Amino acid sequence: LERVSLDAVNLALLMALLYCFDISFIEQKQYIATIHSRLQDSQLWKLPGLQATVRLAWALALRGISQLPDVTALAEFTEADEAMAELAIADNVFLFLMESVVVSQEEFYIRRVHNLITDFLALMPMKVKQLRNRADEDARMMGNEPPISLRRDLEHLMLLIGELYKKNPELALEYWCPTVLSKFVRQMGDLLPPTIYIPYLKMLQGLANGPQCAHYCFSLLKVNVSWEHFFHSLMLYHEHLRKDLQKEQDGLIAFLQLTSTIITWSENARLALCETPVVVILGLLQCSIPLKAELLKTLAAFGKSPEIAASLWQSLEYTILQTVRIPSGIEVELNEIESRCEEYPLTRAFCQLISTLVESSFPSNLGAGLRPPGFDPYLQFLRDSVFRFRTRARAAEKWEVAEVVLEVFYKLLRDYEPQLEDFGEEIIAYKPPGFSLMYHLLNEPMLELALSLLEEGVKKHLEKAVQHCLALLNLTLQKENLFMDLLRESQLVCPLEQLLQGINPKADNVVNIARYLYHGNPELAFESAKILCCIS
Amino acid sequence: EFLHELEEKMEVARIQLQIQETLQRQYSHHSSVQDAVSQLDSELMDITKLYGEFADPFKLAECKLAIIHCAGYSDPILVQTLWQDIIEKELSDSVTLSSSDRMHALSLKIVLLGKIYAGTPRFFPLDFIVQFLEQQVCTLNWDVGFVIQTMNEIGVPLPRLLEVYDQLFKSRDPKPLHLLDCIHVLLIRYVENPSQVLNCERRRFTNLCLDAVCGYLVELQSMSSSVAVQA
Repeated sequence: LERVSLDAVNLALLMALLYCFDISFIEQKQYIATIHSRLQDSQLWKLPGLQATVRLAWALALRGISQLPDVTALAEFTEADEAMAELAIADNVFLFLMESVVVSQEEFYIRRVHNLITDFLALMPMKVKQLRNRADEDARMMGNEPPISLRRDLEHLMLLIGELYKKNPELALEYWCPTVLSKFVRQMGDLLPPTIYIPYLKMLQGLANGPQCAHYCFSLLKVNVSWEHFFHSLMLYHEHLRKDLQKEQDGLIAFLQLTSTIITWSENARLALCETPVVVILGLLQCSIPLKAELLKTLAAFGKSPEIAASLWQSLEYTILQTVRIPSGIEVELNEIESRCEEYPLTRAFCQLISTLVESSFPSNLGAGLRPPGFDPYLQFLRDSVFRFRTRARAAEKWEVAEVVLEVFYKLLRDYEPQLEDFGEEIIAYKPPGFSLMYHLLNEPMLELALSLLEEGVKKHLEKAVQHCLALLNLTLQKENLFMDLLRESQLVCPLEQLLQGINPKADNVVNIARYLYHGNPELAFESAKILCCIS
Repeated sequence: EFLHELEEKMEVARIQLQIQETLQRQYSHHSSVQDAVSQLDSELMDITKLYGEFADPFKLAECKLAIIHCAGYSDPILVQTLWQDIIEKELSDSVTLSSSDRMHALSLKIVLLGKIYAGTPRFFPLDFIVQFLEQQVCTLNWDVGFVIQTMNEIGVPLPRLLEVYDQLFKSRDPKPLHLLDCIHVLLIRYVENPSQVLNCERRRFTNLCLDAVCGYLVELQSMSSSVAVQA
């Protein structure tokens, strides 16, 4: 195995080696004793990191084996174990674990490794404390990333957990299920050093995975560090940031990563976290921060399905409206959004939040007092966005923005119950988003952009974007008439002939659609089939 | 490039003239501190110098705004923050009887600055600004079209105003009774102005998503025509 450092192939052997050390009892222990001695000698090899790991692993196991005292009495702990293990840590035994874990016969590997990971907690705690204390003292109040990372062995361990456990909830549950891991978590919660603290937050996020695990993580902070302390930290940072006008980004990014993970996988609890991080998160968003996008993503997670959207909409409108001066024209409104949502992350976050809020509802006469009211200006903003999208950098990025946009557009189409008409209403008809949505769609890069999604089709994620493109076109055809007659007159800039020539004339889209009926995804095929009917 | 330098010069010089003119009107000033005028007439000045030294201390928000236009300073927060001050200052002087009087003065102040900036979207976010203005004026007597008319006068086109406004309409989850009314006034204002749009399907229209234009667009096409501007 030594005669491999990078070679991924090493992973194949880890199951055998992890389990082998696990079953040291089998060996004799004349043999085990000999290996132990040989390994201490073997500290000569820094170049082979993976030797260093495996040996360190053996030690983690050996300690347990020495439990039958014939062996243990014989040995002196400081010489026999701690000195060597410490040497291994120094020689990057944790780092390579992290690598094994990060770069994840799965059953054998997962089982054997999780046994490894756990052995380290229970048997090793002396080492953890030794390292933690070592780290706290070492740095002194221009540190380079390399200097920060040198001593970081404890944090690396936390990451080891994060990578290994992630997904896998199964494994993750072990932490939460009984109240030593649970001790481990409590212990980790205690480590105050900003870097340890941030990795602790990240590790827990990984642990939060199941709907079930997420629930425990909720309780962990709430009941037996509290959520309140967390928001407090965010609040404090906010003040420091603004009063002032990397370390913080690490901490904050972690704070958000964690809140996001749980809020997403939760239920009625969501409201509780919502009311509490909502107010604080809103305040943080006002500050520039690199981060803006991230809080928007978290905010979105908080947004509830029901009526009690209102606090969120106000925050958003207020948070676009506040600085901007709006003339009585449209452009000034666009400017408000453009000024605030300066960078790419800001926009993507914004889109996710908006997608969520627009899902099914918002307040009447929104923006009243400050500006011409209503939802319409937000859709105009998308002109800035998906108009632009075509000229992304970075396909992955373009797709990232395009998708939220399609989902929003589709939602707005569903947003009005067309059926009531075919088989203060006026005001309601004015307020719904379906109106501005149709207006923009008719604006022929708008139609084109939607159309190109169809022309160029097929990772799986991209496939979804395609389905949405079709579904939207179908929806438009079905109710194109409704908009022109009923909706447009009420609420009575301009009209239709443009999309048709382009869809109908322009042929490639028609042919592409034809090809789609066959290709399995029923959503794409069934919809493609419907469209041609609508076009005809 | 000579032209480049010349035009920038003309712009900056103009600003000083404006600042200079205001200094006369301002009553916060002392005649003996003539030195400022001497400085103004004397030479072109650094933009930051003009901004920091003059605009902020003499609270000439309009000037500050125009200056940042030339600079082309995009930062929306700062731009918006400046706008907030201008609006707030306006409130101070007002007394109420002059709801109409202030109405005019307010429109007057906005239109002037608006004409200079309106070409660029950063200082004049039409989208952001319109509501802001409505909200401000809201604590005043109202006639529909008062807000939008200023933007039209500002130099904003009917077509530009329409799309953004419509977006504001549909975009907002809410009541926006105000927006509906104003847009109603806008459409009425627009149709009469060009002969192109003119006639009957309209009178019925009392702003809703019963967009007369929207219906028109569906059938014929989106192609309104060239931009229409107020004469």
